Amino acid sequence: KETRDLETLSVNAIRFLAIDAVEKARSGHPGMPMGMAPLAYLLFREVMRHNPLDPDWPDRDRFVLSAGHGSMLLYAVLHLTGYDLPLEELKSFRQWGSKTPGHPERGHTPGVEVTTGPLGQGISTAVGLALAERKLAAEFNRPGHVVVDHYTYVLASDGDLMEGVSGEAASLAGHWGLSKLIVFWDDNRISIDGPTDLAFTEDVLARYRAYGWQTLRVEDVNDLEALRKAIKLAKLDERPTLIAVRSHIGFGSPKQDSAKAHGEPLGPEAVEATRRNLGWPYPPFVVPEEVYRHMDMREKGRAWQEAWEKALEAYARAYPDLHQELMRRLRGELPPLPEEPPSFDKPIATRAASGRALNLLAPRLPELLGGSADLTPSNNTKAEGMEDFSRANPLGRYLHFGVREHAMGAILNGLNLHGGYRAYGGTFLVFSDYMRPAIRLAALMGVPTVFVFTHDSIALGEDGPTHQPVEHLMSLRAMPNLFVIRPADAYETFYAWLVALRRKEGPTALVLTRQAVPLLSPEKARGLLRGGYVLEDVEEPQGVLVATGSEVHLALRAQALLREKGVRVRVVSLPSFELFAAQPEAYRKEVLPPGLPVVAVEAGASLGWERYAHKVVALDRFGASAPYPEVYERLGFTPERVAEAFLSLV
Amino acid sequence: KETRDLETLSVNAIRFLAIDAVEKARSGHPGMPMGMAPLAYLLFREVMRHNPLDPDWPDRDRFVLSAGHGSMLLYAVLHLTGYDLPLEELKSFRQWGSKTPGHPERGHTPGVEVTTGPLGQGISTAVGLALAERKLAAEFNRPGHVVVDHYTYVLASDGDLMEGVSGEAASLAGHWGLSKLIVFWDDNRISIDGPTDLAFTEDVLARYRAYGWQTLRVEDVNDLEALRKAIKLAKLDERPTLIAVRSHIGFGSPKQDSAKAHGEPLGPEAVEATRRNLGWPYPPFVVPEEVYRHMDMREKGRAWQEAWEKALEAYARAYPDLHQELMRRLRGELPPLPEEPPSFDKPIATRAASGRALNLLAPRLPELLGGSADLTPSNNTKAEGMEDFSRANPLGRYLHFGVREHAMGAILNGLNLHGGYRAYGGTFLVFSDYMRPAIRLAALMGVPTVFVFTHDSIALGEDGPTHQPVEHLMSLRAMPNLFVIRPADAYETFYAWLVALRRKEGPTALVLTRQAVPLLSPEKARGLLRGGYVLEDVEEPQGVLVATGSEVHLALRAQALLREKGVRVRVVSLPSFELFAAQPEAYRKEVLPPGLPVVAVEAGASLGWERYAHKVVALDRFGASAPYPEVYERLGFTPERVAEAFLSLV
Ligand SMILES: Cc1ncc(C[n+]2csc(CCOP(=O)(O)OP(=O)(O)O)c2C)c(N)n1
Ligand SMILES: Cc1ncc(C[n+]2csc(CCOP(=O)(O)OP(=O)(O)O)c2C)c(N)n1
Ligand SMILES: O=C[C@H](O)[C@H](O)COP(=O)(O)O
Ligand SMILES: O=C[C@H](O)[C@H](O)COP(=O)(O)O
Ligand SMILES: [Ca+2]
Ligand SMILES: [Ca+2]
Repeated sequence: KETRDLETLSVNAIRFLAIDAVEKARSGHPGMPMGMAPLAYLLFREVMRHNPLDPDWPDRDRFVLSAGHGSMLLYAVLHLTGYDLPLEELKSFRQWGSKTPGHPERGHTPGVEVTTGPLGQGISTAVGLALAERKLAAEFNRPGHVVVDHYTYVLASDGDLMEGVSGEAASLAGHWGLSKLIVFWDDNRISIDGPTDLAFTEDVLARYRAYGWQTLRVEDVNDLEALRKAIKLAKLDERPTLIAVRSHIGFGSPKQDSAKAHGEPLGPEAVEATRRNLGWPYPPFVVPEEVYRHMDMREKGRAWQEAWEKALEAYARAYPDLHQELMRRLRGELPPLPEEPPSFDKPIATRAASGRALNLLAPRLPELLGGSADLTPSNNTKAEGMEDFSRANPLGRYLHFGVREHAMGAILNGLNLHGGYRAYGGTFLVFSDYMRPAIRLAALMGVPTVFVFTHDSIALGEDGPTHQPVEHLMSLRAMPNLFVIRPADAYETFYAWLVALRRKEGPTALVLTRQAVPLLSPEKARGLLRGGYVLEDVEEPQGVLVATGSEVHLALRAQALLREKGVRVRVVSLPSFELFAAQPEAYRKEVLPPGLPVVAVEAGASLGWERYAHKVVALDRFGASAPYPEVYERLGFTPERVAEAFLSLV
Repeated sequence: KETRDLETLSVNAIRFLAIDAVEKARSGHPGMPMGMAPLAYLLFREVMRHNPLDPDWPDRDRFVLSAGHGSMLLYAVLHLTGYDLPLEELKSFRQWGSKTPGHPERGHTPGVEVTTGPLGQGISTAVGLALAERKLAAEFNRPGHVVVDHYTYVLASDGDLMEGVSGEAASLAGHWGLSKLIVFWDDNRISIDGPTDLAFTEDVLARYRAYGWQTLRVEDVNDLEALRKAIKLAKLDERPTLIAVRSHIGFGSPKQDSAKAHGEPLGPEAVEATRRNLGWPYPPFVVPEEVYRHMDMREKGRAWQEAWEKALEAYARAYPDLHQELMRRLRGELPPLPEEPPSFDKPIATRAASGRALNLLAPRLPELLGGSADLTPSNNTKAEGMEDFSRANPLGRYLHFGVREHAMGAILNGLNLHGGYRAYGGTFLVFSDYMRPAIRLAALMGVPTVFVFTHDSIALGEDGPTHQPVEHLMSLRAMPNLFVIRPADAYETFYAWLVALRRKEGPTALVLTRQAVPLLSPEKARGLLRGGYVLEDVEEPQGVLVATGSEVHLALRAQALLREKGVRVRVVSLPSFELFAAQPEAYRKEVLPPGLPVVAVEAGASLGWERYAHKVVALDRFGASAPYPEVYERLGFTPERVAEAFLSLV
């Protein structure tokens, strides 16, 4: 009972830090932290190997709070176990510049593994964390040298399990046999609209059995013994595990078992009452020294990390090439990259050119993982050399995501968050729409996921409007911290991949054609590193045709038609708005000199082009089911129309 | 043995019309139509009640080809049953201007119910088709008077069942008990990447049994007797049913059971071999007259619809007032609406004002269905007077979608496609990312779904950057056939609802604040009907501040601040770019006079604003976890910054 009272005292410390931080914020989510405090205690005190002195210890267990809104459950337990998150920060919950924002932000807060809040993201991203551990183990572990051994734990809510992304990621996690992925579902029967049976009465655990997961239940979150056994059962199981954990939202309070406990402060009366009923004499933010001493993990984590650093030293003597590769990949250091593009002798789609860049890049990047959402032949994403990942071939660097763009987004982000890997995945640009939240989350975390988007335009032909992008380019360019690179040709494509791989600040979208487009010169194309450049200049420019991707070739043809009539325009290739806007003002004015009229050409939405052009040849309607180039021409992409657009400015 | 031969011969007409249409186009998807010919035969010939002569018959059975790549399956059987789809349109498969586009397009081919091609969308929209049939049947059917009674049939591929959206919608269909939804799954063990066990080994029917669906297998699609059984088992059952129908892709060709049969024409060799292995003598696009007269459905069609018209006259006699409302609703005629907004006395959030407009609007609109993806308390989407739809209360006008924004999108599209309902659903603007493909699909189809989006900016405060939109406005505005209306205040908000309810051509997104903003003059706010308008003019203006939603109030504060320094600017309110652009040039140039410098203010990305302003006060970064107004102010939305930006032009 001194063990039980210290457990109870410690669990309540978690409960009241959350209650009071929400109370003093007058904003946040107290209900779920109150019910799940016992699971937070058990993971951070007993189950997880982690180190509060070094959150980036590569061999730590990873905890993902997919149920983001319960941020204070995570802040309380980080604080209590000795992570560098002072009490003053928990008193600054949801305040400007605090390390305790409303939802967990990876990079903002020590020990936060994934930016959560958008439901389905945490639990889906966690599939990549665990795929990354499995594969890295397969690559590096040897007899008597186990340098990769950690689990991926997740706390998810009713919301997480309703989002279709979580089901897609569960299908793949089970298909892949990720034995070391352990998800806790807070089964507390309450959602924002009230009781879950308003909207959610499926047999959740039967669904997860069908995906090939183990399911377990724990009838009371407060029964630590029942949590301990379930966890041991999950680790013995070769399958990913879903542990349904029954809890009371607002546990211990007069808002217990109510949706009123979910998303607003308890109120002074209800905080007081919770204190009565849980036997908590301590005032706001005060926790006794007993609990600090019991919860301190600074020493157990020094011991754990030190034990791992020492196994690395034995690894480094027994296998020094393997050791230098792991250390290089864990630090995210790229090896030297080719300076010379592949050799192209004829017209080729930028998809096929992208395939050729990957044939050159993959054999020198064992970290580079690739895949597609069931478009491998159409996307050119399986490099020469790569084999399929499966349970039977855990060394395969090529991922068959199936028709699951969103969870592919989430799993790429997780593969890229883990350490050891750089991951890219493919689909048609139109189907970026199915993964938007995973794209935004990568830009928010600053995770450099590479999203490959082929079939960039109406030029794709007969598949027609449901497949032909229009708004997509401008919709992705408006997103903060996403480079959007639309190479004009096979050569630009090679430089686009160098830009993507070297860019670590956030994601890159590479935008590629289905149809064949001519070659530029490799020396001219290199200009892509500046995001925009003068491709074909002239004596005393009367104007500029500015263009992206396939439309640069339209522009060059319009340059000729105009030159024949004594009008002289230069052609600028703007493969990336973002990399161009990062250039010195002096370089941007050399390229697009003020006072010169400019026409933009791009087979997408006009909205945005006025930033650079006076007139745009663009597409502000949906496409059509017809062959290329007919579809392209009849929808107004001819060199005659670009020419006429330029003549209307002079 | 000679009905067995008319079946085989009809089934093969479907097969060969598809094969030859793909082979002549030299583009498209022959495999699935080959495998699934038998089911298309059975549905159009025997099972479905439909009228080739009136595809708009309100009480027809609805068929949704979710696996829209198999378009030649639908085009073949529509032709053979005497829909207005000539042999010449089959010969123009995927050619410019044809009635046979690569993927099925609602409103472009007689008898096509839903624009499909983006996998997940068909099977998901079908839940809205069924919910509409079920609700309208409950609202209008009377003892002796069955005026609503049809089934919603769906054909879905592997791809449809891997997409998270199809899971969300199956969860909701099972929860609602949509007895008359029947889904056939082409369980053909092939996908584009190769065998389905590359990425898809879940027990699909166990998952659907966990959603509370009935599941059935047909071991062979050619066994029409098996198919007849399954479909009768489905209709007897009160659950939605999924019928796994095993088929060989490329049935009868040397490309049978190969991914090579999926998405390319067979070629001559395999076309020629396939006529042999199935013994099909008739040359390309020749069907024997024996098959046209067997399959001709006009007679049976006319009789089914005459029966229903008779039941309607009987209904008009027995229930005059109900009949009048039903006819008005099926035709999508609006009844008269209030022309003056609710009365407002205090600063209020446009989410709350939206709530107050719906309290006013809904009692006059029995066709109006409301809902939220588990944010009913935060979206103000439950009108006073609405009750929860459930299996037990089918007359409820309010839909709890749970955390299923994507499936909500699809289901609102289904509701609004079916006839008799106008359906809207709410979530936070940031979560439009989860439902994008269904927003896009509304815009492609011209289906006037109304998407309610609250928490439109960093102004929402503490919930932080994962909840705060940035890119979303311009990302939506870029999409063709989408009105994006960001009303400035309580009064603008009422006129936005009028615009959205009166817009029939396509979807509308209403964008609302969490935080309260002041009231404008009721009579001024009427300007919203023109997209943009002068809110506060001045004498001989030296410039314009143009703004949308909340930032209108920021622009008036900056107007006043500029007057204090002897600088006069006019404030324009641009609640909708698309309604402004639709105004005559002369009105546009009245509102924004050429030559006058223009500073724009919007708490979202800059990209696009160059279309109207010379400077923009915008947000081109993610948000922060902090309270309003502080978070709004420190991220640069103050009257001092807007004024500063104007004076940097003057
Ligand atoms: C994708 C997404 N859609 C909507 C929301 C808005 N939202 C915040 S919390 C929540 C539901 C939370 O309910 P549950 O997951 O059961 O939480 P608990 O009862 O465990 O506190 C919703 C709809 C969100 N965070 N993410
Ligand atoms: C959302 C979405 N992602 C990707 C595609 C591209 N695509 C077309 S069909 C298909 C999958 C083909 O497999 P399945 O759906 O089982 O079709 P079948 O082999 O039966 O023809 C893919 C990836 C799509 N149409 N929609
Ligand atoms: O839609 C699915 C098809 O497999 C895909 O569209 C094939 O197209 P491709 O010839 O453009 O690779
Ligand atoms: O948990 C969910 C959100 O924090 C909540 O819905 C926001 O509530 P509000 O309506 O006060 O913005
Ligand atoms: Ca819950
Ligand atoms: Ca298939």
